[PDB]
Amino acid sequence: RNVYDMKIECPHTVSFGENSVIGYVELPPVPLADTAQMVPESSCNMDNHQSLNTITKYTQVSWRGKADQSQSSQNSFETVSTEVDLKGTCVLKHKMVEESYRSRKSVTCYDLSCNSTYCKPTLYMIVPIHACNMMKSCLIALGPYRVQVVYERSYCMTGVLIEGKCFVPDQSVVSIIKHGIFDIASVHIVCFFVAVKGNTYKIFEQVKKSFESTCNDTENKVQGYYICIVGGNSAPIYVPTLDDFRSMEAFTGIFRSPHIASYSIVGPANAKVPHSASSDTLSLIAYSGIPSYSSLSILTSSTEAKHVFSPGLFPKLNHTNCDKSAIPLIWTGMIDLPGYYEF
Ligand SMILES: *[C@@H]1O[C@H](CO)[C@@H](O[C@@H]2O[C@H](CO)[C@@H](O)[C@H](O)[C@H]2NC(C)=O)[C@H](O)[C@H]1NC(C)=O
Ligand SMILES: *[C@@H]1O[C@H](CO)[C@@H](O[C@@H]2O[C@H](CO)[C@@H](O)[C@H](O)[C@H]2NC(C)=O)[C@H](O)[C@H]1NC(C)=O
Repeated sequence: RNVYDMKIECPHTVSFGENSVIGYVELPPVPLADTAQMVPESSCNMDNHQSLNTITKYTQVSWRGKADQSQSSQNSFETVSTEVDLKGTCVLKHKMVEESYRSRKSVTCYDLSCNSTYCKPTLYMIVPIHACNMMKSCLIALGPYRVQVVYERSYCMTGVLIEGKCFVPDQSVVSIIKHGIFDIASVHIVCFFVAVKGNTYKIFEQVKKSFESTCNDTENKVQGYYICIVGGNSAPIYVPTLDDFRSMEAFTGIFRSPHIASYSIVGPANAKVPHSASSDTLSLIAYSGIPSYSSLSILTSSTEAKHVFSPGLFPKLNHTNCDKSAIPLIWTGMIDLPGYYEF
């Protein structure tokens, strides 16, 4: 009946009110044409001011969408770039997550993974921990879908459920213990790029230092930082944060691992981002098959963020060359953390 579930797992105890719980749900594909009207409509806050139903201007990059009979030849494919307004995608404003801890309002938004004709939205809710004591369930409409959100009492008292076990990651590295009593586990993390200019937000200076990649003109590159939640329940992590062990494992994860096969690679493609650029500013790879990985990224070589939506293409997310690259808007992965299992 086009009804899907989203679970908010409220822990029994957390240390700080500045702590977000993450819910998400991957939804079935919709026609690409329908994305232009998609916007989450949530009953989850008492005041129905849904701050992220703001417009972000994207450059939508597309290719023919159909491969010829010459798979072996790797002629590139011409792209079309169009300016489009998308509402409700996970473009977090600077300080929005922090402000939620005081307003107690949750943030609702979606990622898109698309081939040339269909898009799978992944709906996220970022819930400030104090709202677990105010809410039991609510409803989000997105396109044809109705998502019933449920605030559940978690299985774990305080940690992260990892294979039926409750792992509690250490919060800090105040004391280094040479022969410790502890475990290491691989914990899921989600990171969102927050676009904001300033002299501390020159993330590509840190990309240059950490990965000895080839980036001249690091002064012309996108400015901002990633904000991440670990284990679906944590205080936010700001990435990069030098002299912070977990920020730096996520930083490595974002820039080294942004990702029978369900898709097939068709050929290279280059695009103008934004539509009016005098030459191509982004490299991509056209693919065919099931929508695979996020279609949302941010252009590397513009200090003011140029958001890119590239249905049916993989943007170049590899920063060896830096020119004509992009970064992920939403990155998901695993990082290893020390901690211990509850018992
Ligand atoms: C980013 O692209 C570079 C360039 O192809 C990749 O670096 C190559 O990696 C292979 C092994 O995977 C080496 O044999 C080459 O010598 C490398 N080329 C260089 C350093 O110029 C790199 O693997 C890509 N990054 C990711 C994460 O896949
Ligand atoms: C683009 O992606 C869509 C969505 O995955 C593909 O359409 C689905 O194809 C699967 C498997 O072939 C079918 O089981 C579904 O019925 C299709 N979904 C819909 C909504 O029709 C489609 O094949 C992809 N297009 C190309 C050219 O690969």
